[PDB]
Amino acid sequence: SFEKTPAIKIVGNKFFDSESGEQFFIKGIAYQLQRSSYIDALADPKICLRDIPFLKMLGVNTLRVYAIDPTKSHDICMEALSAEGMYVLLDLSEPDISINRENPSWDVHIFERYKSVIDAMSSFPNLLGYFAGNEVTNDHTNTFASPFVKAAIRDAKEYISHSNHRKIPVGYSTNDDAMTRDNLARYFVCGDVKADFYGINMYEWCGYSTYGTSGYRERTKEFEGYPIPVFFSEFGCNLVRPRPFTEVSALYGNKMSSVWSGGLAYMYFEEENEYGVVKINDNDGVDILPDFKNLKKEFAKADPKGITEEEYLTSVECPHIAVGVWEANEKLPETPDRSKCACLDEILPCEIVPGKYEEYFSYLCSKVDCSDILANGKTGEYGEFSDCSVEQKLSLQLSKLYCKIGANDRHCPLNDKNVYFNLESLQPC
Ligand SMILES: OC[C@H]1O[C@@H](O[C@@H]2[C@@H](O)[C@H](O[C@@H]3[C@@H](O)[C@H](n4cc(COCc5cccs5)nn4)O[C@H](CO)[C@H]3O)O[C@H](CO)[C@H]2O)[C@H](O)[C@@H](O)[C@@H]1O
Ligand SMILES: OC[C@H]1O[C@@H](O[C@@H]2[C@@H](O)[C@H](O[C@@H]3[C@@H](O)[C@H](O)O[C@H](CO)[C@H]3O)O[C@H](CO)[C@H]2O)[C@H](O)[C@@H](O)[C@@H]1O
Repeated sequence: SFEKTPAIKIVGNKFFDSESGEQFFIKGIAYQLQRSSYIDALADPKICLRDIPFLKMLGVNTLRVYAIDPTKSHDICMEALSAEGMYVLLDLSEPDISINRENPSWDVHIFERYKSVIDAMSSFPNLLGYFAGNEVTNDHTNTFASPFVKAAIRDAKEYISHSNHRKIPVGYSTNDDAMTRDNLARYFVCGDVKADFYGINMYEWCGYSTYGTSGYRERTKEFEGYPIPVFFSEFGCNLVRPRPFTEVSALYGNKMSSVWSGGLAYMYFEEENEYGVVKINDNDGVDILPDFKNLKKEFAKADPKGITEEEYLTSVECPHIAVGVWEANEKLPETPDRSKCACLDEILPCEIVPGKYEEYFSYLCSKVDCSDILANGKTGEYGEFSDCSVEQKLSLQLSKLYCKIGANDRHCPLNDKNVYFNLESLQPC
């Protein structure tokens, strides 16, 4: 039963409860355990059922989860959250399978990860939304990563659209770099592809600050009339401790509640970073920390004045390119084609099984033309096989070199144990 969590839907720039028609405001906390690769607390009933009672005491209605294991079951924890009126915002990526801001790609490997998460989690009515990226572009030196994230948003939305699932919204979580924030916000709603919602990881309010002095007033004026729901995907500057969380009073007050859809505190678990509200002891029990009571008290006082769906019902230009400032082309990479790329596994004479990549690409791309695997988010030029996996891309170039030599003797021209001649290439997509 998910009776206590009706699906949330988006209308204009606001969230609404699909049954009652009341505006939904996020009162959230980040919930993600790390090791001393990722840990999936929502796949382990003994963990999630320990913490839900404490999450209930805090008075949250939403969790942000950064990584799940899509091969494991999540119905016990998701149903337990639903029984306390709690929703989940979920990142599709994980640390080892993400759009790399230093060398961005949108490819079959990352897209399959996103699809796997979507197929694991879309059956739950309390899945609020998916993030297609988190702080990919984070300063003026890597703005060319953003077209790859926009392609990911497009393709995740289309995959969801063509599935039998509820049309769960797909958005983006960004940082708060002064030089890039306005351009990033405009970019993710420009042209033909738009984020469904926009989260900012917001740490401007430290200690006993105010609406005016924190920067919250200027941020609120910047985002007034923004066409999609906007919220703080993280908050909780820890400069002054114990964190009073007085930003919460501002966030759900009358000035900010007309613009923002709430926010999520960072975070539940203490992990030697002074950001937790509880610490898990050596006996796996929950020790409440000094921040807990302040967040609890602040969420309890928060009473956002929203508007109902009925009374509410009653193309934007992409930022121009400027060298060293904004370098994200409007033109996006194509949808990764799993079948086309899988055909390379069948037909290529020379293959490589998954430091080595940099050396091998450097070597092979001085002997053959690697344009067909290059992807340039600045110029909007995306090679024909730039959507394939890194090993497929490498295999293509090795095979091109093999055919260029033309010895035709099954000896692939690269000395490495991972290289092998593909016997399927001989069998006459
Ligand atoms: O796509 C951009 C990058 O993604 C990276 O993986 C990503 C990973 O780094 C990120 O880590 C999160 C991490 O960034 C986040 N976190 C939050 C904070 C608080 O920051 C306080 C501040 C300090 C200074 C100013 S504000 N610090 N870390 O905590 C989360 C839960 O513990 C973590 O999941 O979680 C993502 C989702 O799963 C992965 O997509 C990849 O590893 C990179 O290669 C890639 O470039
Ligand atoms: O500079 C790049 C860096 O920006 C970070 O966001 C900053 C905020 O950290 C900063 O926050 C506070 C001040 O606005 C406020 O007046 O005082 C407190 C200290 O008492 C500051 O911490 O404000 C600036 C400007 O609005 C923000 O850009 C991002 O979080 C980070 O991702 C980025 O790397």
